[PDB]
Amino acid sequence: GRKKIQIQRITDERNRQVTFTKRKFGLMKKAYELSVLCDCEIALIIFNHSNKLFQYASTDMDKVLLKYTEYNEPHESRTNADIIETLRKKGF
Amino acid sequence: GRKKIQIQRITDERNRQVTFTKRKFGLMKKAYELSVLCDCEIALIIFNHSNKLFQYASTDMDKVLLKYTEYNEPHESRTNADIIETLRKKG
Amino acid sequence: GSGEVKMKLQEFVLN
DNA sequence: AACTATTTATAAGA
DNA sequence: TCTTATAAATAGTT
Repeated sequence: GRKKIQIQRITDERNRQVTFTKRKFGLMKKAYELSVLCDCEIALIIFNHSNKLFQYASTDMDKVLLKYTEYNEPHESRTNADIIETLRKKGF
Repeated sequence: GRKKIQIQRITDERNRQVTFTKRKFGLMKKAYELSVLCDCEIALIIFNHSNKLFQYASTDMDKVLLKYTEYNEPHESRTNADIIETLRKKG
Repeated sequence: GSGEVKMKLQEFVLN
């Protein structure tokens, strides 16, 4: 960007909406690339601050959810907490 | 990267796994950032080539899934086809 | 209860 | 596992 | 929406 931003809630409503649309596209594009490069099936669910639902699926959202339900447990499960932790470890 | 790559399947099993781990982290990190910056709840489901499930949730995967079921209709719905089309319009 | 969530998700998508 | 040149993403401007 | 300067991710060596 023109400036480094801190990873912290954006307060200006309009800045938030603009960042949201941009980074959402950027998130989906990364997912697209991963799914092709590495032969992954991906589903992504986003609820924005107003609880609008946005979704992406490499090929089929329904197939992937149905698959998820047939698997008893995830081979890996991460949350924001875990991501923060990895970053701390990764250092600079 | 040191060179541009095409968006195509990686055939070298080792290159694939290495890219897979790097980019998976990258994607989750973007999701983390988005969830905090714009106050959002996010769930990610990934099945790799070997059909091993990896998942991420800003806060709670179960809650996100539970919420999902209460919407009859997604407010926006994209697939690879959609992303491929958007990129076309921009080279 | 992930098994409940999965079963509710299952029924939703299927219906 | 490291590093870094290079590609990609994006914040702020317009 | 676009442009762009700049920050951030990553492909290829290490």
